[PDB]
Amino acid sequence: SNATTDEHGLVQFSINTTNVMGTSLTVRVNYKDRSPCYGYQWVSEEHEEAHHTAYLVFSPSKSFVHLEPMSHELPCGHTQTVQAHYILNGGTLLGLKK
Amino acid sequence: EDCINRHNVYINGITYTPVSSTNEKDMYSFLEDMGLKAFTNSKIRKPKM
Ligand SMILES: *[C@@H]1O[C@H](CO)[C@@H](O)[C@H](O)[C@H]1NC(C)=O
Ligand SMILES: *[C@@H]1O[C@H](CO)[C@@H](O)[C@H](O)[C@H]1NC(C)=O
Repeated sequence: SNATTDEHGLVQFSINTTNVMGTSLTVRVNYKDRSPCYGYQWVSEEHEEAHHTAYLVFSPSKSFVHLEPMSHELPCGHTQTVQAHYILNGGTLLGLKK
Repeated sequence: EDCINRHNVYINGITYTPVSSTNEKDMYSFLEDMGLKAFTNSKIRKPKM
């Protein structure tokens, strides 16, 4: 899902996962490597690409809460309602009222 | 032709694990060691990927 840099905003992107624990992402993704037929150590044309590898919660329950990081500015002497969004897989099997 | 080989095996549950060929008797094999041959559309042979 292509996007564009906003003047005030960066890329804020989601991707719907329906797959396995091992996942890896990147942008400027015209390739994985440029065209490594050879370099014979002469010189390599290397632009930056931000490729990321992530891994999974080993949750056999599959019920968990994701907590976005508040890695931005922070005035002290305050409180801060953390934003967290969760799931319960298979609903609750018996659960209770609370 | 029937290849049921996934990209990754999609072994949901607790863990994943790869594909592998089975070892068991078949209706195809019953008519083979019987000695004869047959034509039919129903599922006789196992779905060997
Ligand atoms: C980028 O995604 C938008 C949203 O769906 C789409 O309309 C557009 O065609 C895409 N741009 C490209 C690279 O075609
Ligand atoms: C994809 O996002 C949806 C919400 O839009 C979520 O319910 C789902 O668990 C995510 N991945 C899938 C399809 O498992």
